[PDB]
Amino acid sequence: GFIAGLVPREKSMSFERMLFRATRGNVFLRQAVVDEPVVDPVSGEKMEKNVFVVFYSGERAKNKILKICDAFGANRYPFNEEFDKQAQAISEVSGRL
Amino acid sequence: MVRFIRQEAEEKANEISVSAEEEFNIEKLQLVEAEKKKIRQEYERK
Amino acid sequence: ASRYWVVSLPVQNSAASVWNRLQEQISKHSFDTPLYRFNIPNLRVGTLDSLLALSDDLVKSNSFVESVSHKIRRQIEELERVSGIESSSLSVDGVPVDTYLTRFVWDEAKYPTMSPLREIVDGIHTLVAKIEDDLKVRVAEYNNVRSQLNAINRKQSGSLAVRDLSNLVKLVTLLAVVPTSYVVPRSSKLLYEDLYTVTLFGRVADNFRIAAREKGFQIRDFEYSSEAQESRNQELEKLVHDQESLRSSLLQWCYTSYGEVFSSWMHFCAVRVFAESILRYGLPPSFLACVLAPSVKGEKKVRSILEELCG
Repeated sequence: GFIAGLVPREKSMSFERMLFRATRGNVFLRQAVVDEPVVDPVSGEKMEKNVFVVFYSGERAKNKILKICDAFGANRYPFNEEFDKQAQAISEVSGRL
Repeated sequence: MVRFIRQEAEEKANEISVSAEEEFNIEKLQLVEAEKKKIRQEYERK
Repeated sequence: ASRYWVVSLPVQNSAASVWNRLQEQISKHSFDTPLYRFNIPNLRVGTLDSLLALSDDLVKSNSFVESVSHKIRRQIEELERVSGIESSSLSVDGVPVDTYLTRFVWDEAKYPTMSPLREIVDGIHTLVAKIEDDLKVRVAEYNNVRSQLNAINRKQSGSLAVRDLSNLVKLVTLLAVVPTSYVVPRSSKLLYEDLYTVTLFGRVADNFRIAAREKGFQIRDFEYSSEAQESRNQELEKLVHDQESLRSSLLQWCYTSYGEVFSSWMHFCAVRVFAESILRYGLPPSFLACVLAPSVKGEKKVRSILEELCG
């Protein structure tokens, strides 16, 4: 399964603490640097939130991971299979903004 | 681990394929029994 | 009863230092811990769907365990005779509770499906659903007995407000006037004594009224006929029989249900431990954990031993 999303840098400990058994030791989330506060999807004031992509195994585990990512509120966008498509989408979003 | 689960899903697909093959073999046996019944039918008619 | 007291220890990192150390010669066992248990592997390796189902139904298993414990405790308390069961008397997995954890023979195809863990979760859910029928039957039997027992033998013993026909004297009426001369043959004394009788006769209603309720002592209410008192006694015998049934035979049934619920809770705990191990170790069924009931310092020692694999 795909667990593409985001995990805030400030809330990294909370994300790691929650659903620890769900990760099962074979799922690793590559959190973004988030040195500059990433603009929230709804908040223009922005916040120090990172982006992390994990691996989803199990339907209930994937649903819980998605719910936790949604509750996190970090700057999250769907991750395309090809990195080039994701980069093009990022460029288009930046231009539109 | 994860590769084991993926191989398990692939083996489940292969098992569905094998069950479909067995069901098709049983259906073919029933169909050729019906074909023998039909052959006996028009054979007795002839 | 006893809450779940099994540490989630994977096969690679068991309860003790070494995986085999959990079975015997454990660092926990150095503190006299009786921790010793094993798990019967499933036929095939469970899929991620099984782990997801276990994660989702952890709350459901907690609810089922709470229901089982509450039902067993209430059954033991109310009947007042089902508490006689013990760890060996309950015979979880055909063994005492300490040996029940060490006995994985109940993980066969009999109660569980013995299929991949996905089917095992469904089997455990079906077992819990079947166990709920035991609590329903116990509640129904308790209601029926309480209705029966309170129905009869709850009245008085005669010559009183209720059930005074049993102490009746059998022109005269059931009065039992508790704290008369006329043309009527008042020279008589009824045998309505537990109370006392007064001089009265049925030839004159005035004399009977004077001797029963006109003034002074009041006439006590009674069952219409002595046959009503006999029927009340028979119903009291039947109610005592029903209460004794609920307190002895239904109590034994409740003790058997409590043993079955303990076995089901042990099986569910084993399934949960297998899921936790699959999370913390290889997916195929493999466990080397142990289950016991030590003290708080014993739990601290177990945590010190198993800090290598902690949640």
